[PDB]
Amino acid sequence: KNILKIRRRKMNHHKYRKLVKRT
Amino acid sequence: ATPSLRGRLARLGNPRRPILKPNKPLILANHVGERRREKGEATCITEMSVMMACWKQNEFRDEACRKEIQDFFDCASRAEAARKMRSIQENLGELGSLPPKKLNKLLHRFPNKPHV
Amino acid sequence: HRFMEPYLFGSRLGQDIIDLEQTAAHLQLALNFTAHVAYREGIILFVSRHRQFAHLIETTARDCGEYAHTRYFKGGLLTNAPLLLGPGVRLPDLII
Amino acid sequence: SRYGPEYKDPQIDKEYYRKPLAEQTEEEKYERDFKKTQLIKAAPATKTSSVFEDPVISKFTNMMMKGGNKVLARSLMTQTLEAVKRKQFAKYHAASAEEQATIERNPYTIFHQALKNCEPVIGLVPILKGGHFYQVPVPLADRRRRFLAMKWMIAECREKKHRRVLMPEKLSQELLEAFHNQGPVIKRKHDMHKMAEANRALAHYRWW
Amino acid sequence: ANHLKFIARTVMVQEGNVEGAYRTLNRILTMDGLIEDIKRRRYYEKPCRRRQRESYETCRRIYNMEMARKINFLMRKNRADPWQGC
Amino acid sequence: SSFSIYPPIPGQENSLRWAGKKFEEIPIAHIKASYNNTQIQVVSAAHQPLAHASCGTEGFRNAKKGTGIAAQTAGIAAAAKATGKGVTHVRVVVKGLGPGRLSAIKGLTMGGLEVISITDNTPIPHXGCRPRKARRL
RNA sequence: AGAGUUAAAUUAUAACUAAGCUGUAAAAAGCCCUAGUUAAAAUAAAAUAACCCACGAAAGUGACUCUAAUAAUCCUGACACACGAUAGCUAGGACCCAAACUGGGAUUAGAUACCCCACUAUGCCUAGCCCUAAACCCAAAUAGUUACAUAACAAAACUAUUCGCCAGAGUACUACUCGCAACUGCCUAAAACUCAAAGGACUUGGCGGUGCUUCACAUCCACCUAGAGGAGCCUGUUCUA
Ligand SMILES: [K+]
Ligand SMILES: [K+]
Ligand SMILES: [K+]
Ligand SMILES: [Mg+2]
Ligand SMILES: [Mg+2]
Ligand SMILES: [Mg+2]
Ligand SMILES: [Mg+2]
Ligand SMILES: [Mg+2]
Ligand SMILES: [Mg+2]
Ligand SMILES: [Mg+2]
Ligand SMILES: [Mg+2]
Ligand SMILES: [Mg+2]
Ligand SMILES: [Mg+2]
Ligand SMILES: [Mg+2]
Ligand SMILES: [Mg+2]
Ligand SMILES: [Mg+2]
Ligand SMILES: [Mg+2]
Ligand SMILES: [Mg+2]
Ligand SMILES: [Mg+2]
Ligand SMILES: [Mg+2]
Ligand SMILES: [Mg+2]
Ligand SMILES: [Mg+2]
Ligand SMILES: [Mg+2]
Ligand SMILES: [Mg+2]
Ligand SMILES: [Mg+2]
Ligand SMILES: [Mg+2]
Ligand SMILES: [Mg+2]
Ligand SMILES: [Mg+2]
Ligand SMILES: [Mg+2]
Ligand SMILES: [Mg+2]
Ligand SMILES: [Mg+2]
Ligand SMILES: [Mg+2]
Ligand SMILES: [Mg+2]
Ligand SMILES: [Mg+2]
Ligand SMILES: [Mg+2]
Ligand SMILES: [Mg+2]
Ligand SMILES: [Mg+2]
Ligand SMILES: [Mg+2]
Repeated sequence: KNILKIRRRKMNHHKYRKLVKRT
Repeated sequence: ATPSLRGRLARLGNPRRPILKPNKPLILANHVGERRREKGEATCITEMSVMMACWKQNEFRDEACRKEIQDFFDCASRAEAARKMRSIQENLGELGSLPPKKLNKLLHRFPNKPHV
Repeated sequence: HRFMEPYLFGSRLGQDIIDLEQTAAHLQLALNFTAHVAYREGIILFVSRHRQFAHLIETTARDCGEYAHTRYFKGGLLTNAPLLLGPGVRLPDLII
Repeated sequence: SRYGPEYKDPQIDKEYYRKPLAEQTEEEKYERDFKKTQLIKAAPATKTSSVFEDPVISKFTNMMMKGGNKVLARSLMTQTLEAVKRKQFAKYHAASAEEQATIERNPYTIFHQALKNCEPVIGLVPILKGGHFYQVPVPLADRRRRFLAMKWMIAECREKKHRRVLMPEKLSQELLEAFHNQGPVIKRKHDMHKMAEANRALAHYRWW
Repeated sequence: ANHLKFIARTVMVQEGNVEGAYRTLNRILTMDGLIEDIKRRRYYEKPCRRRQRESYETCRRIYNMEMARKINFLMRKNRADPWQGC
Repeated sequence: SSFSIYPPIPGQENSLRWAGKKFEEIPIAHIKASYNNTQIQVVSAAHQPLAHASCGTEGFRNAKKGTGIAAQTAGIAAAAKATGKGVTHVRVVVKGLGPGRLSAIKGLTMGGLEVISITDNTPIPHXGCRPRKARRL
């Protein structure tokens, strides 16, 4: 199902929102 | 009367926004669902409580609780009789409405036509 | 049915009325066609899956000397004839 | 089971056949028993038409049996009835005028009455719910209560008796103790009632 | 709070039985839907869930009341078949 | 025998007197049947409390007090204390929806107290305080 | 969009009675300044009607009353003008109740989670900003046709005028750049490099601590009898040799 793409975009946004916070 | 099904579902020729979003299509099947078994509840509670009153009031001796003890036995037999006969008769008792097996055969003789 | 519109004379209070003038024209050819295939020694089969005239239709074919099948129709009867009936079977030349 | 489904349990009571003319519905029952040509099982070796037998004695005799010694089990049950009879006879002799016509000298009457006082009225069955076991009281059936009384009698006199004291005499003492509602078996019956009354709010868990 | 007391949602027992009177009260609340309403107000349902619940309640009420009509309509066709073994 | 379910309206004059007193003069038995406890209080026509009882005060503790039997025992105890003060009939008002509604009603019946009217006064907000969130058990 | 208004519930608060009250599958913690009944502001939210499908351009709106009021003589159209749930920010006011964060209790190998109790931001009113959503009916606007014709699935197929958008997948609602009352932000949006696939729908099988119904006669539970695990001995493995 299309959830295999929303989850991939979920992780990237969740990791980017920690790269901004850390630096 | 049946609720109106006009301008409810999401269709191309529908200006009104959707009001109903069914999980499965509203197509009548050729069979009805089976009857659901009635969940059980604890029996002989109003008779056990009064029995416990005499036991606590007489040092757990049935020398004066004979009236309560017999009713507890009577309730157990009464509950036993009803529990061991409800299943067989309820299948064909039908409460005025045909059992699921008969309704399935009746519906098969006059099936629904989604196609053509 | 949608294809029966040309054959309908009209509808009377929600009840369709079949145009008998077109029925007479069709029935005249149907009887004429039925007789000719019987004249040439043809096998005629009466098929009717209706449980109110099954006996009457079955008796009708017996008097005419022709065959009738008003019972349940098996799946591979007319198509897979050799297996259902026998090794060499002559298929009916007309079905009513 | 070498007997098929058609075979039925035989009727042994002689009095049921010798006086059938006083009833009509029961006459229809046994006249159709052979008119249906229903096969009858062989008579069991234990049960007999002797008027001196008793069904409660046979069940109690069987449970006392260990291994396959029916002779030894029957011998023990014979001595126990004799031992009870001897003690009651001695007590009758050494009694006053009012005490004489109180003592019971019938061991069968004592044995039947003793077990009817050792039967619990309400039992317990564990019920699993929420990952834990709750002791929920239940209205035990008559057959279970009768069987449970016999097991308690045998369990007590087999375990906490002395090595010197014989089995027939030790069981005789407990029968008299249970006849007067003071034996340890009666204490165990009350203990089961204590636990049942304590968990009187958990009866809602059961679904029958 | 401001209305008179012992007028609304009140029944009176007859001939001295109370189990019968209580069941009459429950049928009053169930028909008016208060019993289910109290069940749903124990916790809070978001408006997203409220509309999704009213789209399943309405759909069931349509299918059930339509299958019910077909059963009644076809109920007369349950007599013994007069053409058995025809 | 024409019997009306609706209560006798105070404005009118209905010749239906229990134990020599009118309808409004009969005491009240408040029943608050929550999901974990059942509290029973009997009050006079002037809203003066007579007796109070609950599953907690009758020895039941923790989860046990929320069961039906606990509410049944509370009904028996409350009636006995009420009957001691000399009350025969009472108008029982049920508050809230819980497992102890049925038991408390018949608890007063078997405790030596007679009921004539049943009222349900469950708190029903008309739109009100926002209740707590859901439980994802 | 303004102005005025309040039925049901809840709370401050007072009287009376009671010793306990809340809470869970089961408990603890918390409370005892508490609970029940009677009397009762403010704030907040709008049972049944609604099995109705109306209004607005969309997001949205369904307690009552009054005032003002819903463009175009009735096509398409942007980066321009105006608007845009909820969360979030700035200043003042309100605070019943709910409640991220935080503290306590419990569960667990751990539980900085699910469950229980307390309370804050905040949800609310006035003025300003932010301009993001599965902003999805995933189906663009205006005129039409039921002809031709079934990839699959779904909400049947198509024609005319016009605008917007789309050129493998990952990298990527990212780097750099322009604008913005934004400054951990929004919009616009690549490449180096890696792979020969990514992706939509369907079919059968297996599985499901998914639901409904039915059933285990040595059998899963309830339940019956005799034994193994404890000791010596016999014998068979592993290890030691
Ligand atoms: K309202
Ligand atoms: K399958
Ligand atoms: K061994
Ligand atoms: Mg990634
Ligand atoms: Mg519209
Ligand atoms: Mg779906
Ligand atoms: Mg008010
Ligand atoms: Mg305003
Ligand atoms: Mg504590
Ligand atoms: Mg208070
Ligand atoms: Mg205040
Ligand atoms: Mg709507
Ligand atoms: Mg417009
Ligand atoms: Mg307009
Ligand atoms: Mg324009
Ligand atoms: Mg906004
Ligand atoms: Mg906001
Ligand atoms: Mg805000
Ligand atoms: Mg800032
Ligand atoms: Mg502020
Ligand atoms: Mg606050
Ligand atoms: Mg709070
Ligand atoms: Mg913690
Ligand atoms: Mg929306
Ligand atoms: Mg879109
Ligand atoms: Mg759109
Ligand atoms: Mg457009
Ligand atoms: Mg327009
Ligand atoms: Mg159009
Ligand atoms: Mg296909
Ligand atoms: Mg292409
Ligand atoms: Mg690329
Ligand atoms: Mg984004
Ligand atoms: Mg960005
Ligand atoms: Mg086994
Ligand atoms: Mg051995
Ligand atoms: Mg060993
Ligand atoms: Mg060994």
